[PDB]
Amino acid sequence: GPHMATGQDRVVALVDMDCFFVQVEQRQNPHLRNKPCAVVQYKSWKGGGIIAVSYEARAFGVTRSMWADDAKKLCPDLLLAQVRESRGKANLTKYREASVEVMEIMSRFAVIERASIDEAYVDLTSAVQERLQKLQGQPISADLLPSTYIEGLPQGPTVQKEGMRKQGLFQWLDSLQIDNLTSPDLQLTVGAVIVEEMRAAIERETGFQCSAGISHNKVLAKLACGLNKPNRQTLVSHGSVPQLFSQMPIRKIRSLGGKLGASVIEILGIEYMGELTQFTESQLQSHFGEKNGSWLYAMCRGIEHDPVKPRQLPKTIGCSKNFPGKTALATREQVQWWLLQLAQELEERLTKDRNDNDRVATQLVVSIRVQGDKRLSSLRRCCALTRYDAHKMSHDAFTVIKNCNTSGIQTEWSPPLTMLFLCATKFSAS
DNA sequence: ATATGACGCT
DNA sequence: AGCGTCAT
Ligand SMILES: Nc1nc2c(ncn2[C@H]2C[C@H](O)[C@@H](COP(=O)(O)NP(=O)(O)OP(=O)(O)O)O2)c(=O)[nH]1
Ligand SMILES: [Mg+2]
Ligand SMILES: [Mg+2]
Repeated sequence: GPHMATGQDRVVALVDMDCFFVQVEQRQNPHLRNKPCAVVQYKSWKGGGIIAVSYEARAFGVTRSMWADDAKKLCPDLLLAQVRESRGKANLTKYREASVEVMEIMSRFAVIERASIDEAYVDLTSAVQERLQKLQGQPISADLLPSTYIEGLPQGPTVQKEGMRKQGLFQWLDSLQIDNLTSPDLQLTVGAVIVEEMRAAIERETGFQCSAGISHNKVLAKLACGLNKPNRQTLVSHGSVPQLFSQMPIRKIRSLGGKLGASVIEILGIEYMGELTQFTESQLQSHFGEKNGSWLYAMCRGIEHDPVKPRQLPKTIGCSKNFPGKTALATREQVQWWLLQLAQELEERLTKDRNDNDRVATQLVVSIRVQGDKRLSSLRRCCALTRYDAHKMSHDAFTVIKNCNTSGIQTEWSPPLTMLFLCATKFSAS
């Protein structure tokens, strides 16, 4: 009871850029701003595949993984920016560089864990602590939180969004107790003040807008972030969890969006996160494993312990290209030439990485997919990465996969390869 | 014909 | 080491 863990020790935030690749292209091309527009890869087959969609375009039903030609049917004025194509493949350098702009600003405020090209978690516990004494028991004005939503408020005894937002924020602040600086709700509030600052600095110094979640762990902060996208941040308190989880589909929680989430729903016969609280931890472990059972028992009560790992840089550097359908590679000459094209991009990203970040990869993973296989990878092999030489890396990669060719004729390659993937890993300081 | 990054299991 | 899962 007095020994009941509530998982309120940390203040964690998740910051995620709004339609990130679109904003990168809209900063560069002012004609795309404030318009329905999308970012697409390639062009020939059906206009290219969309990977990012402005909010103006989303209102017409344009989505990620839509073909651009089909998107034009939903939204005929849709504007398109195409990903740079280098050596016959996608080249994401502009967005990787834009991403570093954002990560470097966020890193001024606290320890960040890079979670993707466009989002990072941040552990605000320390900054909240020190910011709490410098404030010296002085109230927190609603002016310090001009874009914050308090999840679950307003409640109890306007028709417009901004009015609802301020009303819930007012109720939250009014009930706030400067409670020996130990109140978890006060800590979250101060955390939300800092995230307003971080988000203002990102937008001032890059032009990019973002959303954020603020809570006590990573799962709740990431969930919170998406509740009021775009250009807003959301505070999810410990006390908001029972109502929030009571109608929250299980698949919306990070790591439950795939097979494990489906077997939770199937084996237990439930739909929503809160229904997990009925079961004992042993029950959950017996269904889902000791690790998963423990994680689910705490998570459905809003408790989660994955730490914000101090990592601002990716741990692997990789490039890949799919060869779908008729384009599947069928000759040894084709396979060799695309391993070279991949190896050449990889070399120039590794070389820039070593200069920027004082490290060298030591392992090259080669990964191929053969025609007629539903998996991301059909086969994965490794070799030593001793030199950043594109010809050496592609030739080495060919060596470790060449035995996979079950072709009697020497020039041909069967079964045809529908994917090549080169990934550099196992870094050491340089 | 929906590039590429982190991590668990064995 | 190699394969499977989950995600943006
Ligand atoms: N090459 C490639 N890039 C992708 C893919 N999916 C996403 N991206 C790229 C493009 C994305 O812009 C970027 C970040 O992914 P999100 O945060 O999930 N979506 P966004 O930031 O656009 O919108 P909002 O966050 O407001 O919902 O990663 C993909 O399948 N392939
Ligand atoms: Mg985003
Ligand atoms: Mg994201």
